[PDB]
Amino acid sequence: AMGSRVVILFTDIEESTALNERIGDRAWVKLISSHDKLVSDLVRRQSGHVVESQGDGFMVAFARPEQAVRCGIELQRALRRNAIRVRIGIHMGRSVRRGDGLFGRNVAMAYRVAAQAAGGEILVSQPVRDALSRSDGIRFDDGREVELKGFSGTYRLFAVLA
Amino acid sequence: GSRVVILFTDIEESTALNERIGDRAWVKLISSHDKLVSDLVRRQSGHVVESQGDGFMVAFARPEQAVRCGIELQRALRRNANREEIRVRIGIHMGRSVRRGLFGRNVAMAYRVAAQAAGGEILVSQPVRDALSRSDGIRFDDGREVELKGFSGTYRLFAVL
Ligand SMILES: Nc1ncnc2c1ncn2[C@@H]1O[C@H](COP(=O)(O)OP(=O)(O)OP(=O)(O)O)[C@@H](O)[C@H]1O
Ligand SMILES: Nc1ncnc2c1ncn2[C@@H]1O[C@H](COP(=O)(O)OP(=O)(O)OP(=O)(O)O)[C@@H](O)[C@H]1O
Ligand SMILES: [Ca+2]
Ligand SMILES: [Ca+2]
Repeated sequence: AMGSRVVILFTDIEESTALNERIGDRAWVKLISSHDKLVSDLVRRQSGHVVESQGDGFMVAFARPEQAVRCGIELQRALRRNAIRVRIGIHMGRSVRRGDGLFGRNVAMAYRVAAQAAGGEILVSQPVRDALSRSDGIRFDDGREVELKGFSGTYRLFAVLA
Repeated sequence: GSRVVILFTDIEESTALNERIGDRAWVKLISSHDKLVSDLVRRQSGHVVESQGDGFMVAFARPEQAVRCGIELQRALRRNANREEIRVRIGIHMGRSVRRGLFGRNVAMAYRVAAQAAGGEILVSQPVRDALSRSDGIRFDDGREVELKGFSGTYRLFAVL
């Protein structure tokens, strides 16, 4: 349908509710605020754009898939340095721009991919894994077929290595 | 944070719906839905805080405003279904949440109530139920104990009849 091709990145903090209940709102608000600041800096460093700031994570838009992945790699490296565990999913395709937001099935797919990822892991769809086959120095695993809610059939998702 | 009533909406199987009608038709629907929700919220002096994908987070000062909004919304959706069909979950919780540019365990709690609700159903937390136990036009069931993700123990959620 309508829209231009874009790379969509979704973050998703693992077990944020349990963490919130554990440290309390005061400590939680301070933590997520610093987290928001961290993600914001890294996204800008890869020419990305934070589209929406959900309660647990963010939706981010990039022009190039390599920008999105590299942002993910740097984000995971920074979080481990501070050690919160975060899931990262990356998908690309056409998406409908409405206002300053993004809508469509590929937006849903993007989060779906992120939801399959483990804490501290970066997962990507096959189109992203294909667009980036021969790119130094980004390496993927062998992939795995998974069923995703709302979509028929199966989809192969790939994790970023190192 | 300050006291506030949080209402969450959540469309049932929106992804499958998106795939069935296509992005073009999908944007028409959610846009139309966005206006319907927003107008009813405003009528109850509520304010739409966020629109995370297929749902909305709404803040009310008083609990009766949130429930009355939920009832009118579910009545409106049913009226649209009889005349694409869309089922929506509604969860309502009240508690203190910090305002940043809303955040807090009570924001998460509010969503959790909505997620437990069936399509076309309105679920409310115990505090909301107690505040409106004798409200006009509002009646609740006997409620049911449930386990909520991230929260220890169990919580009793009441449905608006
Ligand atoms: N279906 C949904 N639609 C919109 N927002 C959601 C949805 N599910 C969760 N959220 C947002 O994310 C928050 C809850 O996070 P979530 O459901 O991811 O659980 P969590 O505690 O972080 O654990 P985990 O991610 O490990 O499952 C909610 O407060 C809500 O704001
Ligand atoms: N944990 C979460 N944090 C933030 N946003 C979420 C979360 N879970 C879901 N969402 C948002 O909700 C949208 C659809 O999610 P959802 O799981 O509600 O799909 P669905 O097809 O409506 O399934 P269901 O019928 O179970 O609601 C996604 O595109 C995403 O933007
Ligand atoms: Ca989460
Ligand atoms: Ca939904």
